Parts: sequence; C-alpha cells; structure tokens
Amino acid sequence: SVSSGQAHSLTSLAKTWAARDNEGVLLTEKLKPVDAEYREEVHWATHQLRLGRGSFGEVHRMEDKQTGFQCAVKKVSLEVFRAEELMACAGLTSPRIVPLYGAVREGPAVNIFMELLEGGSLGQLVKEQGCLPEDRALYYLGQALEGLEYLHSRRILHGDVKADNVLLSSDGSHAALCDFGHAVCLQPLTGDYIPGTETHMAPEVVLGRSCDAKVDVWSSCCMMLHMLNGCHPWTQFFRGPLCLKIASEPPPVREIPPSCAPLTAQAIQEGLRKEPIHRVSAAELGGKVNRALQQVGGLKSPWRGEYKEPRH
Ligand SMILES: CNc1nc(-c2c[nH]c3ncncc23)ncc1F
Repeated sequence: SVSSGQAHSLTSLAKTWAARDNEGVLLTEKLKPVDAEYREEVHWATHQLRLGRGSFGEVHRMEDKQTGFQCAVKKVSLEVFRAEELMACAGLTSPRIVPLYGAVREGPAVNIFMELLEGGSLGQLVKEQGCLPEDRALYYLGQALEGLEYLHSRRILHGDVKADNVLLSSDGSHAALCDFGHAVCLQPLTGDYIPGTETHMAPEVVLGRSCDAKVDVWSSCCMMLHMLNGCHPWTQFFRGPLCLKIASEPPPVREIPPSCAPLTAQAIQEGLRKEPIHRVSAAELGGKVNRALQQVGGLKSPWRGEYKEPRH
C-alpha cells in the first residue's frame, strides 16, 4: 500500500523495485493517499502540456485531486528503474537540489513526484538568450556547485551535470539540480555507471578509469563554457564521436572567451584539469566562482536581458 512517511522507507522500498500492485511513500502533505492508495487519473491527474523529457522518462505537470496541489511527475519503467534516482534526492537538506515529494509504483511503472520550478531549465534559457553574460553564468555555476558540494558530501555523484539538468525559479534568482537518472553512489570512488552527455564527459570516464566526485566538476565547467559561448564544448572544432578527442586532446580551455575576467578563466582551468587528482573539488571550485563573481561586480545583469549572439 501507499502511505505517508519519511525518506528511509522510500529508499529501501526503492531497492526492492530496482532489484526486479500499488505501493510507495509520499514525503509531503500536498500529495495525500486515499485508503492507502494513489493511482493515476483516480487520485491525481496529469496535465496534457508536457514539462519535458528526462533520461528514463517524460516529465508531466500533475495535480492531486483532493488537495489541488500541483507537482512534477516523472514516469520511469521498472525495467530501467534505478534506486539511485530517489536516493540522490530523498529528504535532502540542500535547497539547490529539486526536492522529492514522493515515489509511487503502479504496476510496471514508478511515478516519481517532485517539486515544480516554473522558470524552465538553464538549457532553455541559454537557447533563448543565445548565451548568458559572465555574471549570470558565474551565478548559476555557483548555485550548481553548492548542490554538487552537498551531493558529494552525501556520497552521491550526479553523473550528468548540464544546463538541461538545472531548473530555475520564475525570477531566475534560485537554481536547482534535477534529473538523478545517472546518479551513482561513492565508496570511501564510483561503482556501476550510466553514460551522460558526451560533450560533458571527463577524460577519466572515456579512458575507462576509476571515477569519483571530480567528474561532476569537469561537467560543471563544460556547462559554464556552454553558458558563455551558446554551444557545448568540442562541437565547434570536432564532429562526433568525441571520446578519443576528449581522451587525447587538451582540455577545452581554448573555448574560454577572452572577455572573461582573470578569476573566471582561472576557475574554468582548475575545473578542467585532465588528471582528476589535480582537479579542484566542487566545494573548492565553488569558492573560486563566488570570488570571481565578486570580482566582476556581483549579479548585475537583468533577468532575461537582450539576445547575445552565440559563437560560430
Ligand atoms: C525534464 N527532466 C526532468 N525534470 C524534472 C523536474 C522536476 N520539477 C520540475 N519542474 C518543472 N520542470 C521540470 C521539472 N525532474 C526530473 C527530470 F528528469
């Protein structure tokens, strides 16, 4: 059956789902079961207009019929369901990670319920604006790294850090990490891995070497270059596949715009060190990014300003 409760009940129940009628745990007052049940189109209803596409399923705006509260729902098949989806975001203290409202299995699918962020993704903002000004880029990279810092401290690796997996609030002030389908647990180094976006992959993952929290740091600076240039790393210079180039070529520091401040350029360099032992952690890179943001003048640029042309 489907009960109200707390994160540990959901995670241990997530292990039984990932190991393989209506069961789960709702972690918030907004979503309420009726007679210990919670079923699609019966106790809650999906909206027709889709929110987007996740890694292992489409994301929809839903609405609880009793309470009237709306949330995001990602339907993931049991055949591709990973317990790390919920363990990466269940009961987290950080505001820079999209909070889990609950997870409920209904037959062959698992319905993951998450808080709505109405501002769209950072990827959509970059597509619309063309590219973001330096202070806006630093600001969002700073908040992404606060989220990563917190995840890494809890032995969780995101595994697909990019603009599409960073949601924004309506006013652009708050940013948070979403989509934990590539999430991996860390031991006192990584375990089993699902591949993220090729352009954001660290050299250690392509070389087949042992990976750790520093993979998300590499990806976060690839996301920084994307924000600044309007295009992913590598793609202006090479055509796919990129794995042999990522392994052999120098890190894409040449894609740092020359307009950038000293501390911004230096921050991107330390985050894009090829050897993960030489590469800064999330917490360390976050410090550099905050200091670089202060150097440039803080967050001055307007929320959805003019269209800056991407690099060609
Ligand atoms: C589209 N990809 C994903 N999106 C969200 C998500 C949560 N809350 C949201 N609010 C507004 N848009 C989107 C979302 N979660 C996981 C995903 F894989």
